[PDB]
Amino acid sequence: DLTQLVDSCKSTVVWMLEALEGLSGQELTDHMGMTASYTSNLAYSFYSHKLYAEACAISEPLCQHLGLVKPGTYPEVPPEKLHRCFRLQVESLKKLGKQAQGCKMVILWLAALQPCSPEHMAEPVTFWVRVKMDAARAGDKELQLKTLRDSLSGWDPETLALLLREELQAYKAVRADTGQERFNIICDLLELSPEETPAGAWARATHLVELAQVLCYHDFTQQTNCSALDAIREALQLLDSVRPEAQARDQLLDDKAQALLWLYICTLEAKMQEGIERDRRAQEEFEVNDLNYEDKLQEDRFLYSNIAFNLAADAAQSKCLDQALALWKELLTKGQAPAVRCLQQTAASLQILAALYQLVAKPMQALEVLLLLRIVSERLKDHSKAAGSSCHITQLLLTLGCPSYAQLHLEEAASSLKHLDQTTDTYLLLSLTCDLLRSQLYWTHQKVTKGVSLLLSVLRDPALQKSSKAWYLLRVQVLQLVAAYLSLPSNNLSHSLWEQLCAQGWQTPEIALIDSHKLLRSIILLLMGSDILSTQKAAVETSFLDYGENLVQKWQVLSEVLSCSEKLVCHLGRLGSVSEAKAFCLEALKLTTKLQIPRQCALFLVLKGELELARNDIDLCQSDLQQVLFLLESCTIPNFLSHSPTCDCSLCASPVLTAVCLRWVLVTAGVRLAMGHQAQGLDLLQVVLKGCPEAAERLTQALQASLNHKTPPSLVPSLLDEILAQAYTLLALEGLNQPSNESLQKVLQSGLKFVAARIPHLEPWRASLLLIWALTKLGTQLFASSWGWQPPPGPEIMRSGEWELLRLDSSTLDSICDSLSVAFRGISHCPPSGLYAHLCRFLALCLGHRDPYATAFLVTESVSITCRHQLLTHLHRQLSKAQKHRDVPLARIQRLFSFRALESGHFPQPEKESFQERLALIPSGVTVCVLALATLQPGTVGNTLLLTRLEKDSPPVSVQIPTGQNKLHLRSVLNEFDAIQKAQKENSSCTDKREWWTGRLALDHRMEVLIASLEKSVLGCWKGLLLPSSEEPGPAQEASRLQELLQDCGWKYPDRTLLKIMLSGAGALTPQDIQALAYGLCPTQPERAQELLNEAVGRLQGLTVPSNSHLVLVLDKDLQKLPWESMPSLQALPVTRLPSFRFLLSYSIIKEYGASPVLSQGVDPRSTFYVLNPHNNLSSTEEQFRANFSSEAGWRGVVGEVPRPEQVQEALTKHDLYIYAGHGAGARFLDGQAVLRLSCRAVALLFGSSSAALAVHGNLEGAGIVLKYIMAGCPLFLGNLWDVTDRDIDRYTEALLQGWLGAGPGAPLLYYVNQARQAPRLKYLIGAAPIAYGLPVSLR
Ligand SMILES: [Zn+2]
Repeated sequence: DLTQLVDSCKSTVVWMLEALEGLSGQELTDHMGMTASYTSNLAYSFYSHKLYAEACAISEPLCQHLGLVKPGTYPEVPPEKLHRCFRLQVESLKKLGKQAQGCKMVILWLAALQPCSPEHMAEPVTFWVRVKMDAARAGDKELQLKTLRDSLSGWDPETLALLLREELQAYKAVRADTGQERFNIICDLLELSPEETPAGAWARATHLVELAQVLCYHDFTQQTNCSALDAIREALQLLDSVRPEAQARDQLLDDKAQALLWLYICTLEAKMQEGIERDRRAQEEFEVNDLNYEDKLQEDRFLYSNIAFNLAADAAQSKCLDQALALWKELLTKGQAPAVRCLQQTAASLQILAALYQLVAKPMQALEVLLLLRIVSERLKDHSKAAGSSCHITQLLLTLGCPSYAQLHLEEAASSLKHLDQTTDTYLLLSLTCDLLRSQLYWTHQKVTKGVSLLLSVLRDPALQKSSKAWYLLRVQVLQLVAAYLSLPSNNLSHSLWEQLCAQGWQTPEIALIDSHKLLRSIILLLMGSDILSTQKAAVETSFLDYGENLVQKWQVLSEVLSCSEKLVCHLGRLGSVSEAKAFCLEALKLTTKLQIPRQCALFLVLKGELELARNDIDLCQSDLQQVLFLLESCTIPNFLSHSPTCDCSLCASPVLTAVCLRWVLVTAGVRLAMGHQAQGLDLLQVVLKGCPEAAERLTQALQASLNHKTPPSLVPSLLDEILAQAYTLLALEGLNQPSNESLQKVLQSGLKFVAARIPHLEPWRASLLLIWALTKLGTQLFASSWGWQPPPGPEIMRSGEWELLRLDSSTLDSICDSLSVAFRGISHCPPSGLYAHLCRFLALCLGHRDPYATAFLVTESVSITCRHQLLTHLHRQLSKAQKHRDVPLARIQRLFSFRALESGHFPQPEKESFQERLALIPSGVTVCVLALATLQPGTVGNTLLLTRLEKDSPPVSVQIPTGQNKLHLRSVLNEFDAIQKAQKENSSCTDKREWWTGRLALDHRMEVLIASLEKSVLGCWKGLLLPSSEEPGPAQEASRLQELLQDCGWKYPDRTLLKIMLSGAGALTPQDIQALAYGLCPTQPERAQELLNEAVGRLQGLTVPSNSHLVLVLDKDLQKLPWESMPSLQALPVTRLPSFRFLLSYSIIKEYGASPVLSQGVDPRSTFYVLNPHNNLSSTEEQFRANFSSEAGWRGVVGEVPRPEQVQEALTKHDLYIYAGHGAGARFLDGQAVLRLSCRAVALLFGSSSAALAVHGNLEGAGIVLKYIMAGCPLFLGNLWDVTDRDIDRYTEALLQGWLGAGPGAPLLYYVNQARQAPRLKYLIGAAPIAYGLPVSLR
């Protein structure tokens, strides 16, 4: 058909070919050129029609003419035309899928292009590599053996070298493993270069560095018998002894520069290999109480390799990099165009150097490299590379805190982006990046409304989820931007935009940051494997595949991993989650030890020293700080103190390492301020006040010289502002303890101007300074007028990351209240644990009974905040897993615990609306009592107690008890309790019966006096608020009559409910209780009020019956130690304690969706797992319980052996009862993290020492394994508050088990808990110890 017609045309074309034949002269060549262009037109049609055969007919004549052209020399009759025509023929051979004749035919293409300058032979080699690759892809090894040298074998040896160089460069662009092919070419290249001619020494040197790149990532030493380091040092020796010509001095540079750069990389890789080898070869009777199990599990295999750093090689290493920058600076900054061979390899190498500088934390010199990269891209006219470099510059400048210089480079990227094609992936990726940069620029310049709009559109772009390593890195930066918006106060953004942001999936900033950290570790695993950081062998070793972009991405990912850890550690430390932060700090320290970077190590040691200070561990804090000094002093009262603001020392020229030094003085002052050395900590803190503005000035001065802008960058950058704010906080805190010194007073105002000028970035520090303002103005008291009540035997034994798989690259009072309102709204979205409690309780005192509902919400909001943060992080992991597998109960729990689930308005209207909804959810028959103490001075224990009683269909009731007036202060009770605990440890050492028993008996009497002191001295008459109410209509009527009469007696705030609760317990109202109540409530006429109360109490007496109900206690960090359950009044009621008020409502949500079989149905006695005597040192315990436990029906367990973790998981998830008799809470068998990941269904009866005890370290909140059990859904948890001896605690276990189990179906556990307290001989030292966490349970 058309092909047959083409055959006829080919016949005419053959006649035309014959016509061109014989014809001689440029005119004949012109006629031949016309025929060639016609053949090109015919080939265009044939190619379009895939008529390879028809094109091949013309190609056959053309190939013959190509062979004829090879005979002798022919002028460039068809420049590019010949290449394009031959390209069609090669494409036709590719269309024929036959590559055997393709490679010989590219030879004819090479033969046709023979007498030309090196730029001309650049296209055939790309095809030559390409026809090689697809044939190699199928597996044609024979064609792989064919390279240019043997194929040609007929060329000028010098020109053959340049052809071989082009093949090597083309092989780097191939996105597959090409180590062996590249190695073959280099060996042929080395053979050609003579070893005696001075010009041959140059060629030998250039070829040697290519071998170093191949050997650095491939083990080919079995063939070349030379290591990477020896070859690279051999190259430098040859380069040193060269005296070049003036024309080629440009090429001497970029050869010496590339050699020095690759000296650094291959010596760095050797150090990393050595570290992994050292690591791989490299790989406790406190059981009485495991409260510190995690602390010991952090290990001590540190602080040794840290001193193995800072050897003189580190500076010697940095000398190589700095000299390479100097040489490349000379070559490029000159006006004249460069004369190098491949400017692309110069551009590619510069990107690797730029990335390495950021890894070693030298960002200023990384900015110089990126400026030169843009210079190369402008000459190369590659618009994609110019935009990429400009985006990196803007990202770098923002981190340094310079929003002014960031904008110009952001706009330069936009202009260069237009020249690109709008359909490629590069355009889409770069457009999204610039919008992300613009969104961050809006956030820094206080334009949040438009910034949120841009970010939302970026998050809603369908292309962001494309599977590639470049997209994964953009996703990481998107998540870090989300945390920036999630850190803002509520007033910045409207309710509509807040809902849209939280609907994406991230609630709190730490959740977003943790998700970013997970993604980065996934990229590392997808790139280099996990041996670099995971420390454990993953039973597989992946390749690295250095194809150019993989090499630069390798160093970029590592830098961002360290950068992410810094933000995560600082933010988690500020909230109060010290334990979680130390895990991130230690993992980052391990990475920096393997890379051997002293600069990054010093920064992370400083942060760890800050964390240890918050836990009141001075010895470890002092150990860390001295390690910093050795690293700092060898790298460059410390010597760096008192430095002029022009110092060019290695520690006086870099902003990163100046911040490390500034934090050192702050942490050093904190240690001295806690050790009693005032006037030295104050003097130290003055230096940080002086230093920070000076440091910013030098960085501002230096940034100008680097970028060569004209004006100073408008406002001074903002990177040391956080340090200056914390320094200003500490100084004002010591002003309270020394109010005599008027000098510290101006600091409080001087600090406030600094913080108020940078709203809304230093908002947490603004809140702290406002709180000190309230306390300074503050100094019963002035809070009295807001409240309605004014005060009138043988010694016994004492018992890290989750990687994810990624797809292939394929009046004074009013002023104080108004001031605190501003501070509360600045931190409520993400409250720190310490500050929030102080603010809420202080505000609650001032509001008093002027607003009962706001008072109840404030007191409720101030307890167990760190648990609330950890629960929200836990829920995100739960919901994310469900989405991975493929949730209504989880969604409602998130809204219950969220911080931003509020409407708009003035304080406190939205909170009262949200609080009223929560009250309506309270189950019937439950009384919720909150006990917390108000601390006026932060850092000390207060003497004022707050009590709130919450019930269904009843307004909240609150009351204040000041204990400083009477003897037996609340601090005295707390001090006495700790004195008993210390004497218990000392008495255990004695080894005689008489002194042991006599001492133990005395301790029991002291505990009895303390418990009775709680009821009489502390609670007084207000113990009635803890007892339940009554259902008879008697009390309500009497309160109705008494309310009017009591108002005329002088009661400021008459409340109907308070009298009703107190009149219900009229049976136990002692006559002394009446006097305390009557005098406080009615100061005007105390005698008259006594008459009415006595008249009313007498009538109600005998006519009251107690009801069946439940009491739940919520206690703060200090009051949770004391045994409230063992008070004389509460020895007849079921009492449990919960972490917070919201936890009670969480059980109701879970209970309705059928997720708690124990609460819904009951406990089946035939589902029990016991762990008895695991460590085999409690013989008397075993013989008292072995026989009883074994004979029971359906009971399984482990005796005398350590259980496996798999056994314990089945017990908690599938069995109903878990009994542990041994040392501690069994944290070793099941740690805290393992408990959190499972759904706990069983009831935990852990009879170990200090199992249900929360450790209070410093001002941080309590921690323990009991919180993990409650957060996993445990119905009830039973444990001990202090240490107990085995023989007595065995009696308690016996009484509780025999009584409860033998009681029959339908028996409540709490009733028999109180019964068993009488079994032990020491009824107040051992009997009071067991407590219950959770909700009451029963048998089926
Ligand atoms: Zn200096």
